[PDB]
Amino acid sequence: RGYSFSLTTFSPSGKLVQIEYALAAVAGGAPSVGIKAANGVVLATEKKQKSILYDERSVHKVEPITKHIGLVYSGMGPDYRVLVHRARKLAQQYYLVYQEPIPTAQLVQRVASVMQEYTQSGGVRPFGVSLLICGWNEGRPYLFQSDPSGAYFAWKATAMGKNYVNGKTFLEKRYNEDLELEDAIHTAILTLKESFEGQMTEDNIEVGICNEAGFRRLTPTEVKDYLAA
Amino acid sequence: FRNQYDNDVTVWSPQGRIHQIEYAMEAVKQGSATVGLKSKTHAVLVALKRAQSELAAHQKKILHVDNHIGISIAGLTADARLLCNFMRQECLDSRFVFDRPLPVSRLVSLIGSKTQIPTQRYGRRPYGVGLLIAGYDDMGPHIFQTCPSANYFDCRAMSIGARSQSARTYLERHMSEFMECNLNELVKHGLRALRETLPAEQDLTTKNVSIGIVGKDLEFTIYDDDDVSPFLEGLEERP
Amino acid sequence: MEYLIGIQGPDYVLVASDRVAASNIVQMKDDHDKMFKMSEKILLLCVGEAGDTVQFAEYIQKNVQLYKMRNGYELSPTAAANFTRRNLADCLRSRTPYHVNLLLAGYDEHEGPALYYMDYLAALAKAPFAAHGYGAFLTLSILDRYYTPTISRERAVELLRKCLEELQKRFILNLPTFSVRIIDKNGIHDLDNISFP
Amino acid sequence: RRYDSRTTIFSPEGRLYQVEYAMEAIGHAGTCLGILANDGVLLAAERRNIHKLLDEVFFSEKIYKLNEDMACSVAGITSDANVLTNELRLIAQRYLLQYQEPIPCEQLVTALCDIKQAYTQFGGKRPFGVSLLYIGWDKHYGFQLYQSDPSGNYGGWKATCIGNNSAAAVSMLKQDYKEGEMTLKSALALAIKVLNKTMDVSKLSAEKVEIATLTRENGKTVIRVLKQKEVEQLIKKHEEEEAKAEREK
Amino acid sequence: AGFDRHITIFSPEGRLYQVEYAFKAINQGGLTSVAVRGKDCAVIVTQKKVPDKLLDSSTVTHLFKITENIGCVMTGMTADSRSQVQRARYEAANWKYKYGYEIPVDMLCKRIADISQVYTQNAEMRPLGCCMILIGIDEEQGPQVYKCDPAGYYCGFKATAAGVKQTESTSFLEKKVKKKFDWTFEQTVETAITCLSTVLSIDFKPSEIEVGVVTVENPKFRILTEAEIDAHLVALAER
Amino acid sequence: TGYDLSASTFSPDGRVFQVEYAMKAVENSSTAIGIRCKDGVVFGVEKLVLSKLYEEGSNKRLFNVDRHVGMAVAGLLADARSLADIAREEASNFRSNFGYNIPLKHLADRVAMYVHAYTLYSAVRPFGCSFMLGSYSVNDGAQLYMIDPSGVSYGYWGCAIGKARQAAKTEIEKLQMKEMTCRDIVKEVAKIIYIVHDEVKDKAFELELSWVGELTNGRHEIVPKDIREEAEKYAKESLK
Amino acid sequence: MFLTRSEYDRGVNTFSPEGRLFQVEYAIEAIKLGSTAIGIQTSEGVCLAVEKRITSPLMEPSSIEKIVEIDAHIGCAMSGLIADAKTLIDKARVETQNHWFTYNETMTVESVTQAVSNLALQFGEEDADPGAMSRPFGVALLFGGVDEKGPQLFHMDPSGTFVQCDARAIGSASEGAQSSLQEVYHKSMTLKEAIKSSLIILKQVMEEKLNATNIELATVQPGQNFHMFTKEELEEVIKDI
Amino acid sequence: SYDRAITVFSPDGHLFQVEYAQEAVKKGSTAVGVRGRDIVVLGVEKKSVAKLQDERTVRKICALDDNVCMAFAGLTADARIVINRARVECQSHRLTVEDPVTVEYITRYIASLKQRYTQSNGRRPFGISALIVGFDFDGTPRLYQTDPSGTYHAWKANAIGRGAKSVREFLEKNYTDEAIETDDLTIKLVIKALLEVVQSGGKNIELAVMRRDQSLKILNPEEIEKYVAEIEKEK
Repeated sequence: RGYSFSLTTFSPSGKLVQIEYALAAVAGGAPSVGIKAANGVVLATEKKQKSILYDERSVHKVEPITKHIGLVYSGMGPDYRVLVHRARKLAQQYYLVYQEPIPTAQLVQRVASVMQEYTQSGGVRPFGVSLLICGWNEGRPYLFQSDPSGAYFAWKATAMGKNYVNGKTFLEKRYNEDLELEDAIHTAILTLKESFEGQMTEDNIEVGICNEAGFRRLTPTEVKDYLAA
Repeated sequence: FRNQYDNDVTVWSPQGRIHQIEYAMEAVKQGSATVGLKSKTHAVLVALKRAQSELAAHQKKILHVDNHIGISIAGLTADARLLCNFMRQECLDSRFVFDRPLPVSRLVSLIGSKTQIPTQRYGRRPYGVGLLIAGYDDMGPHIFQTCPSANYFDCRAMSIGARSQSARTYLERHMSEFMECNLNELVKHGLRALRETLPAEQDLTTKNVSIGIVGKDLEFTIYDDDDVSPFLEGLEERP
Repeated sequence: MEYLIGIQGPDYVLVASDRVAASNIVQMKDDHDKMFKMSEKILLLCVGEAGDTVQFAEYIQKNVQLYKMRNGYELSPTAAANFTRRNLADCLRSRTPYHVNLLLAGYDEHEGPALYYMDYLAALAKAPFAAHGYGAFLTLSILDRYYTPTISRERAVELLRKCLEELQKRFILNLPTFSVRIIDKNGIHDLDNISFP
Repeated sequence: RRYDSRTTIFSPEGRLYQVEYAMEAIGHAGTCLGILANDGVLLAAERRNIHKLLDEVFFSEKIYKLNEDMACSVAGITSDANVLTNELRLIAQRYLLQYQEPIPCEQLVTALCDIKQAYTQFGGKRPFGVSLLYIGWDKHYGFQLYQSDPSGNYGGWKATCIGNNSAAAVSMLKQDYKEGEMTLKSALALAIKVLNKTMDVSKLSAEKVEIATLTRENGKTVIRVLKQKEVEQLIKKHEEEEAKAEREK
Repeated sequence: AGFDRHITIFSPEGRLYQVEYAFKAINQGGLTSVAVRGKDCAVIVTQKKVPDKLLDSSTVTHLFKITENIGCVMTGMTADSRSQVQRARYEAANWKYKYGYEIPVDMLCKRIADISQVYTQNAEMRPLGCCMILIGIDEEQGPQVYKCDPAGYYCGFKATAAGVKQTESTSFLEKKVKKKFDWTFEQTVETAITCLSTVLSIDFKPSEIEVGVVTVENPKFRILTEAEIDAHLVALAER
Repeated sequence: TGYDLSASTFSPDGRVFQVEYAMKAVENSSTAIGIRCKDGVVFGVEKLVLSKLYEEGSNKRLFNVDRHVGMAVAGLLADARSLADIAREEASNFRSNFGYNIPLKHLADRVAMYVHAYTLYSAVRPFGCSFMLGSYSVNDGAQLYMIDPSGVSYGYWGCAIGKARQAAKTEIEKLQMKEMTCRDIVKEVAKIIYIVHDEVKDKAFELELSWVGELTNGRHEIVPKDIREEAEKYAKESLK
Repeated sequence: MFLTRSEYDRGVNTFSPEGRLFQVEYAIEAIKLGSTAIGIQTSEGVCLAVEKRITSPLMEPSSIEKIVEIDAHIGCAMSGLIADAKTLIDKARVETQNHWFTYNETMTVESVTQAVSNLALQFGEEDADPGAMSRPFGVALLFGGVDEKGPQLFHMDPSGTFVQCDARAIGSASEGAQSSLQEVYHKSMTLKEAIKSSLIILKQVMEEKLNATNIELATVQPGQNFHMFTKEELEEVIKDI
Repeated sequence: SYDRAITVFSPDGHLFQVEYAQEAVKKGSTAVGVRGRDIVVLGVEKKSVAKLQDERTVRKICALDDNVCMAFAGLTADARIVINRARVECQSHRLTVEDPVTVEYITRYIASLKQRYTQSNGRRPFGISALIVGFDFDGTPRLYQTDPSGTYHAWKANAIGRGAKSVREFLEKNYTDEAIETDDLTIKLVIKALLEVVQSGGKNIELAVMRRDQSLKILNPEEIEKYVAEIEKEK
């Protein structure tokens, strides 16, 4: 009824419906999986393209906010770019003020605060993208998810996007805390494999790894090797 | 239904008509009639004032913008008071800046621009006062009418207000005579034309008629209750 | 040109000020009071450029009073000092610097007697005894010579009287009468004006 | 018809429904409990999140340290909470800069509550949907526990629970709490007992609860989140104590 | 429903219907545009339909030059298209002023696309209903083709189409890229014309098509003259 | 269906109806025609005389937007006068900053962009006026440009706006205007204006003619009454 | 046959088919909710009278203030929402004072009404200023004063229109009081007759029996400044009735 | 129809949202004020202890300044904002005119704040009605009441809040010059009146007296017990 349309209106039952509707957008998004291994965090997502015509090198689902922090998204694509840019900017502001790379937890709190701001005003629409943010700070791997609501949770492993619920179950069954990243990247490709609905190919999937060295996107050749397994 | 398309000035109707502007135009009809006519040397405004009660004084229908320009209001008085102030300030501004009486035509263009902005933007209602503006400038006597819609027209003569068609009819038939008329004749012709608007029982009285005259040698003057007596006495009886 | 002196003690703070307000050379008032009571147990004594003194003092007095009404507990003497300093400091950078020199004296049940000194530039220092004014130069030494951290109230008024008599003997300006008040756990208590006829 | 939208329309009968609707949200949230004891004040919360793949990176999910002398627990929309906690931390730091003394506990609560009232009065913003318990020691009133509501109305409670099954907890607390006799040790026990009844899980996981205690030691307040081993001992002690009463029965 | 009617509201299934409605507008124009990228050249071809003989053919164009070396074809509402072209031209110059080098095509699409997201997230404005395809040569990466849609998506494509027959056009192009032979300038132009012609079944004459090309040898965007278009068209028929 | 209430909205089929509704407004107004010949551009408006009371040579629908450019408007007159003001301001600015008379193609574009802005936002309604601008400069040539309420701007060799636009275009089409000279076109414009006017529906019309070209030395000016009178005679005779 | 759709009434800035701007009209109706106030202007002076409508004996009668002094020369009797009157009485008080400061003279009653009227007209969202009430004001004020032209009574309405009235009644019983006023008013009446006549009309319109407490009466004769009859004076006049 | 916006006026010229805010005041706890010759007494009912709730935090009666005290009935949070704003003004007047605020000045200020909220949509009327008691420079006792609308009136005695109608009737009959003759008698009258509406006895009434120059004193629960006892005994 009336509660559904407004974003500043709590429904009888105290649910802000437009945010719930916004989360539904993320669910419709392409599957994305994040596993936090002891030595690293692997972020991977499906980049399935409608046609061979699309040039894959042009746009990347997995992006680097800073040398040690990288993010993947499930949801509305235009929105991801806005958040990524604000994130890249928020980090540079930390560097200028404190001259130290931003701790990952700090960026996720800051990006989330931006998301909450969009939620408050009637004029704007909540962002429809959820971000998985992975980083290596203080010799420790970190993985975090920020939902359109503005809430950040820390996940040892999680999957967002289509078939998220099934993905999480597969991961809970296959997750070992002591896993090394080389094993973990394999676990992730398997998790995506569950819902791919097509032959996975190097182009169809995009994967990124965070370690002491810092966030990097595995190039297509490297993934082909991992897929060969 | 078509209840929709009438709520705001910002909604165009399926057939190209902005209804609120039209509804605003209807406001002028609600007001008491006023007649304006021009002669080669003079411009005259005559008005039929209305009174809330016998004890109450008749309202002011003719207001002086400047020595060379004066207006008669038909419609919501509030909109008129606001527009008149804008006009007065625009005239005062010209004298301070250029030391010239503002050309009457230029003022009407400015009233039109101010009036149009409410029509296209959500927010302020369209002004619902209809104004007859009369002035003598170097070009000559001028009579202009302004609709609640910002459109403005230059007229040999015009009557705006309730039952104003009757006045326009008289004015059209006797129009040719007006150009060469003397001032007394011109006001007399006008008083007769507004008489047509009046209900048959009602008659022009010193109390309900206001005459404003501006001319090459006459600064706009509003002859009022006892000073309309010279112009009214010469008039005859109802046809 | 105006003298403020305060002597802290074991259980009391004694504060005194000249009662003269003057124009170029005419001493318009002989009974100006430069002590403003911020709270039952806090007194701010202010000397400085004319106008700025009354204006800053009143603002601080009212703000301190608002705290009392709003929270029900009076501000601690130390807190008030920090508050006045913040305000004066903020203004120093601004185009409207209040040129005021202040001494704040208060008794807090928990922290005992306290005397704070702030200069126009807004430095705050807690001090055992302090004075502001050209007179201070002449009298600070007398206090330094005869002050014991354990001074008794009777001894303190005596020390203050000695300090003031020097101003009569050597200071060029004529400050004839002084107002003296003591803050103790009981609260601000007025003491007789020490007047050198 | 509908006098319940916009937060600025009083209903015939004078009720602001949007605030009431907001209060409903706190009910869905995980239970948080605070008990005031002569020695210290404690906040214990139920970490509703129990998904196996979640990491305890933070000091606490629901207990936040507003200032050296005070702490808060939040129940309600998490995003709204993050905004309020940031504000509370700034409000406190501003008092310290201005008066160079720690913010009195009631004042921090009164100020946040004022931000919460404003959101209700002005038209565009939704009323904040969070209810939070503040625990702190102030020189003026010693140890104090305060509960806040989306309305902006705050109260001082010796013990209270906000969130799911709050009513059951208050009833249990009403009989169990002994005024003037509580000690942190006894209170931590009361907390485990009430939490056990309110939470659906038969056994408190000891990973499903977070308990934080504020005590003044050596003249400086210490807010410590009890580590899991400490809580596990408390759960075992309760399990045994209740079992012994059942064994007697 | 009512889930549609405001861009900001999200559908119960999170679909932001208004943005989708805008993509429909591009088709309402009834024109299709095809862009193909060769080894050394990038070409944009669009159908030019002149509704009336009176209209000057020179004025009607969907091909605009964002900067000397970047060219764009905008399909959709004509007015919205011109608006985006200006923003692009402003953005292109602002990059040269601030950063000192010509904007890379990808960055122009990114900036233009990002502007579109703001419209998609803010309540008052409507997503502009136009799609812009930019062709440019980047020294590092050779020829580039990028399309920005009303949503804010900015993907770059080896070949792409926009308009009524986009799906059919994409299929034809897809078959031709899959049997990759690489494309010389002539082939890149020929492939484009054959694709537009086959999907529309038009059998085009030089006047009906506007073709724009960027080449590594001559990087500047040039709109081919009717004679040049005819030469390629004649060759296609001959073979 | 709530799709047509605002211009921000887009109909499910992709059409912004409020703009289309605004375009219907111009059809309510009387026809106005502009023809571009080699020497210059001639514009004509059939100005209906609603009442004898209204002064002749007033209620003009042809405005001079700058010394070298003239505007003929059809549609809600109030908006048109306001659009004319926007155009005049733009022309002044181009002279003030760039130091020369505005190229007409640019002027059309700048005014069009202003008109288009109204199309996007929900606070303001689309403008209800369709206007034609024409100028002759020796360097530029003779240019006629027409702007719809949508903000689409295109250059027309010959153009018509108003209630009888379709009928007028057919007549304008048989003119071979490019070869024709400015003086001859004034007679032709009148013939078309007379042909389109419907005597039964519209009681009477006064033809207002304006022209810019080599003859006017590139200044848009009202056609001298002698020339207008000769043309009105040519038209009535042709109407037969 | 009933067509009661309305649908143009809600929301100022909306003109009804027939151009009636109903919200303003409804505001004029509000003054009928208010207590009746009657003003008679006579050569001797202008007299203003109002019915207090005291709800409970505990409420102090003095506080109800339906007749107030804008300045010594001009006074106002207000009927309608008390609160919006307070704003309008304040604009008037400042404007009379501003005129003394700028021109060292006393504003005529008409100018003061024009001044308050200008504020009332602003309800239309005429100005861009945030601090202007969107709703038309719900008060009608009768302003009476001795000026250069002698005793004058002007009546102002929520629309903002103002007119001189020899006698006017604003309020619940204005219709009917006005009718009676029309019969009783003669230009020549002295203020003493008017005070008696106005109080006679009020006694008839008021539900409660007239008592000094229930009525407020004021006069501004040319020599004197605004004067409010005290209970003793009121008792003498009411006794005469 | 005409009840959804503060700005809209109903056919019949009633602004409904302001009236509805006045309904909110009725839901609030009762408060009674009696203007005695030398003492003004303000008394408010306390809803309940709740056992585990500290009572210091909940205070209906507050001192705006040394000479002015206010009691409120209505949404509690709004009262805290109005009370705070009044306190800033009291101190600000002292800064601007160097003189203590008269009871009426504070009443007018509080009223204007409320009217300001009623005047524009986008703000909700404060749902509080307040009794402001004070002693003026002349020393006359003054009691004023304010309502969400912004109307201020002076009442010799008044009750706001739930049951106000019943107490006000009791006060009308009970109030007399004789009752206000003794300061104790004045305190007794308010206690007796609140007793009429309070479900419980003295345990649920909080009462405070302001003397001619003394500061507001909230009577200790024991002092209240003594008064209720004298009243009960006399019954």
